[PDB]
Amino acid sequence: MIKPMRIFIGGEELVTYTSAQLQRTKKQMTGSLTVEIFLDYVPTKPTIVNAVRGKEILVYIMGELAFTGAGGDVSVNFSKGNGYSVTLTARGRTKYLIDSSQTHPTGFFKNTSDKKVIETLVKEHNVVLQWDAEEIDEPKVTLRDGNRIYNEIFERCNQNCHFAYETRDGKLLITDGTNGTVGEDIILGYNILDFS
Amino acid sequence: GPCYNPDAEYLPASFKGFSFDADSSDSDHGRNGAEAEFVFGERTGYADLGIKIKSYQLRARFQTNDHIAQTNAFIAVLESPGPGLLVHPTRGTVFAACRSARVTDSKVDAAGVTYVELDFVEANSVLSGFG
Repeated sequence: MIKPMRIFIGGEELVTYTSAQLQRTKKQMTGSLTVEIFLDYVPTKPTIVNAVRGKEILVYIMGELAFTGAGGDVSVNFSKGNGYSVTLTARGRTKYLIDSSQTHPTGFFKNTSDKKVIETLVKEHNVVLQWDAEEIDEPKVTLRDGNRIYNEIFERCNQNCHFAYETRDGKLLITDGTNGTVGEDIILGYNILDFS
Repeated sequence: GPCYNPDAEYLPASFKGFSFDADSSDSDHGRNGAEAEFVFGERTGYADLGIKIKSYQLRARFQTNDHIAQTNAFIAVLESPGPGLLVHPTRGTVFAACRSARVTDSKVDAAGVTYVELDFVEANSVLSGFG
């Protein structure tokens, strides 16, 4: 079977998704799922809706996890001729770190390490941290008042080289090197549909 | 009818002063509007938006020992700058502007005749400025 995906908003194995795009990246903290559902409407019978705006999903790609984190939005469209589509979007579980606002009481970490300041800037929204780089010590860590849970981390992992992104399980990976795991030797003339 | 005199009922065609003999006469009248198709609805709307611009199409023939000179003169007239007065054989006098004029002229297949397919558009004057 060519079958790659099987999405679960909670257990409901999507069988109507008319299209899909799943993006993962190291340049950022999250990903971006984008499903397209049909959602018919018969204007006499009863109809049911799903107002998820937050109901959690995953995308098992080719019998293996690819994403983990319809939180993004619901975008029910309309038209006369090809209408009644529903674009669902779903960022990564490491999102509230992106759209929140730090609410730690003190604001002044003293004699701490970047790992610790990152553990307390995350465990306010239950995002287990996959620390796999090192422990750097720093005397003064004052967080700008309510800056953003993601700006502060990015600042604290850029002045000591540490890539900050998200894995397939739903965790925050703060690494310093690679994920190992070598693979296919793409050769020109063998599988590249296109290159640039 | 049985005693229908054609050339006493069709007007001799001419554009911008130059007269010629026409072989066909068409028009493209109309009335343009929108079309509403509300979703999930057994009802439809329509909104009249104006007048569709008129266009005329003719076919002129030249079958004379000097058809080449006549066709050259007619080409020189049709390429004159600005719209001019047209006598449509079945619509009378209008103000049109030539938009295309194909000149078919073969030799080893039909020598002697030259055909011109003409395409005019109702060109009404304006008043420079913002009218």
